[PDB]
Amino acid sequence: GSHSMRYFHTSVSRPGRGEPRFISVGYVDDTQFVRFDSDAASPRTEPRAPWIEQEGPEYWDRETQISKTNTQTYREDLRTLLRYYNQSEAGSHTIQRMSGCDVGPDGRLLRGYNQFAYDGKDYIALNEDLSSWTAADTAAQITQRKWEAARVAEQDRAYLEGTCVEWLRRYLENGKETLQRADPPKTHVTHHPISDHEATLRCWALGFYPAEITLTWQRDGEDQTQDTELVETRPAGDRTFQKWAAVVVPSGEEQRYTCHVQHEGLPKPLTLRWEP
Amino acid sequence: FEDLRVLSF
Amino acid sequence: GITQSPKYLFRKEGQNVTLSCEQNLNHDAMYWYRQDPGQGLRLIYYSQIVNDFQKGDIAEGYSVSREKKESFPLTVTSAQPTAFYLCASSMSAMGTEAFFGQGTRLTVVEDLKNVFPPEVAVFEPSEAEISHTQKATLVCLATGFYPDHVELSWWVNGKEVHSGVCTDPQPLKEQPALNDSRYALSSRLRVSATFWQDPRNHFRCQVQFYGLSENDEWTQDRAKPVTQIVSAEAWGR
Amino acid sequence: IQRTPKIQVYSRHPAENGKSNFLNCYVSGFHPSDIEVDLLKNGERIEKVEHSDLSFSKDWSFYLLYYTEFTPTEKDEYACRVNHVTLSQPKIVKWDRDM
Amino acid sequence: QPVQSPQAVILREGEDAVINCSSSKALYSVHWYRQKHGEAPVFLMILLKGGEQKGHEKISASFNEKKQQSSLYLTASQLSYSGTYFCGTERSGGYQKVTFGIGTKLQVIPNIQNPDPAVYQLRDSVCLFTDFDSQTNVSQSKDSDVYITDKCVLDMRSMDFKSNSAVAWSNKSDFACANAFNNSIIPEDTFFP
Repeated sequence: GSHSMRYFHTSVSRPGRGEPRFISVGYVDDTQFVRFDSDAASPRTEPRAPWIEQEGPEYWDRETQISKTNTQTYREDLRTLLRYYNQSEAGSHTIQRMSGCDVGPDGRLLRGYNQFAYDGKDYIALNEDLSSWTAADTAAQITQRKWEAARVAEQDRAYLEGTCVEWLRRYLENGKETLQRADPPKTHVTHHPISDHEATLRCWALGFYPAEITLTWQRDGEDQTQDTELVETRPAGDRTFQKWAAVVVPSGEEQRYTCHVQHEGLPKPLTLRWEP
Repeated sequence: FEDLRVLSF
Repeated sequence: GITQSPKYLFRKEGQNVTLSCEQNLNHDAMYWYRQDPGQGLRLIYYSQIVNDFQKGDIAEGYSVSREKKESFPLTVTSAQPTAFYLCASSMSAMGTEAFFGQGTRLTVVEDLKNVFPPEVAVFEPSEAEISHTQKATLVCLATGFYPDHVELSWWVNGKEVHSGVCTDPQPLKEQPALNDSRYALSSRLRVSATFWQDPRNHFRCQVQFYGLSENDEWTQDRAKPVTQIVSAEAWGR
Repeated sequence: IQRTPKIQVYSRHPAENGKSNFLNCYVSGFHPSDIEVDLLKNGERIEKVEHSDLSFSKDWSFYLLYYTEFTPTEKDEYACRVNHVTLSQPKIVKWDRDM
Repeated sequence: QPVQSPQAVILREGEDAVINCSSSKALYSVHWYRQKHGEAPVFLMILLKGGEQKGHEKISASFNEKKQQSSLYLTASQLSYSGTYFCGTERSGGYQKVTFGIGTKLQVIPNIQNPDPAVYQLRDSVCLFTDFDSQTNVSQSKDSDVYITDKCVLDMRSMDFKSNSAVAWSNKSDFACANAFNNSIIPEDTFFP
């Protein structure tokens, strides 16, 4: 139904080793389409999805300049955050930015984003109203105030409401056959006895796009989520994804309950039951 | 399509 | 704010000169422009951050560097003629307001022997002007100077005047056919009949000429036309 | 703040002895980005090993996919040697077809 | 790239002038600067949206629907409004640069309440044509040795008295005070002492 466009940024300071690293990666939903790593032999905005090469030489040229500048912008920011956070030069630090927007089935803007993180923890995020800022601490408030005076939030709102919506709509259209194609999971359950009085029922889901999937193990009744173990939704390496969910069933008259799987690529939520 | 960073910290 | 250096500068043939632009407002973006009549303001080079600067549209003949956030200097090489260079600097550009520097007047002087300081003279208001209207107009003429690197200033009783002060926006070519022709400029000061007729009122008219430096090599019969202030004086009648 | 990676060793498609597949290692939830992931065949490293571009989740935690072409056999053994700031010694996760 | 509609305009004192500007590519913001030929352009106002803002009289601006076309309004035009008005255009990714076109040369002419056309001779040897109306156009100097300046408006703030003037001087012995201004469209009732 819904669609999202994201631009992930990472700036890692490596003193004692050399100049910092800047890697910017773009995604349309769960598919990568662009890449700019400043640590490449010849840094350039490179295609990553087949449905992006149709963009003219100007697209690549303008994005490369934006990224070659952003690299120097993030350099200054790594220096500024040493002063702000009362940090020394010797240390190795990390700045992360998440840009982009979520759009509904009607192609209209649902939520806008402009988040920042310093050393794993949050820094400065743009509020849903696309007018106000949320500072993680009093050092981030210095950026909040620098940005409020310079009317930064207005510039973001312009991109998130405009530019980002228009480009997401173009990307989905070029990658129609892939980005907007329903790919359901390949379901099956695996049984293994953890002991003699206990066993494991692992519910497998493989080859599915998009990433969003719900796997719930229910023992007759719904609420059995507090004792079920599930992994992170992992990528297969060919656009499609994987995920399992294992519950520790006893031994006897117990291997009789079911598992439920929800994916937008499914016409109905599937229900699995194991038997040898 | 990514735009330039609006302003530094 | 922003300090653009120098105010006035001359250049010899096939010579390279570096124009200065420094700020303390902690502004990320810095801009260099070239102003020429009819063409207007034109972007030579610009920089939105340290180490990164971008060209377009007036180049070659120009080179820049962004080693610090504070400075963005423009080096004008052997290519290009005569123009007025302006310099801007904005916090985050696009978006925010751009603040300017004083400006730089750059003239290409082929030979130093053509450089002349001004000959300054003051003309006492006519009695026929006071008898017709109770107003008296003083005239200051700067004659035979080169290049147009001057600034006229009226001084009455040691204080700098601005009310009733009137200097020509453009000087006159003494020899209209020639390019390296010397210049003429007139400024006029008008006051009431009572102020001019009083003897205790003093009328000074300064002309600050920007010429050759200490480093320059002069050979001619004339005195070195260095950076100097030549002024004419008038008293009450 | 430091976060320990969540190592996962798996294949692109289901493991069929003698038939071509890809051996993936998906490290997730780590911070900082500075990670060293090696893919092993019977306790020995592989030269021909590519990886995905550096990216993270909402919680800012990093994720990478290290992959190589392989032919699964009931005799060959596949594992993963990962090291990060959070680890005192390199952690090894064994590839298992069953679960 | 930024196109300015008047490009050059001459108006009376108090008269209402309207400067217009347009673009082809949608701009994020429009700046308005005024410059005094050999000086730094002085900042007037910035517009980010999207409609009319702000109606601050004397110097107020408008930015059309969406977008490109912005106009500057000058109501009770004063003598200080004279100069070159420049339109500064800024664009989204990655055309972030303040772009200017050929600015409009605005000239405010004084409305001479009590004109008194007269040509005086000042001590040492110089000719001063003064107190002539703004419609009087002092132009040319057909003679080589004769130097005639252009019109220059003086403002006695002390008395609220403004006046036009042109100074003439020559090395020639035939340079007469009455004959000083001929090529210039001089009035009939011109004073010669």
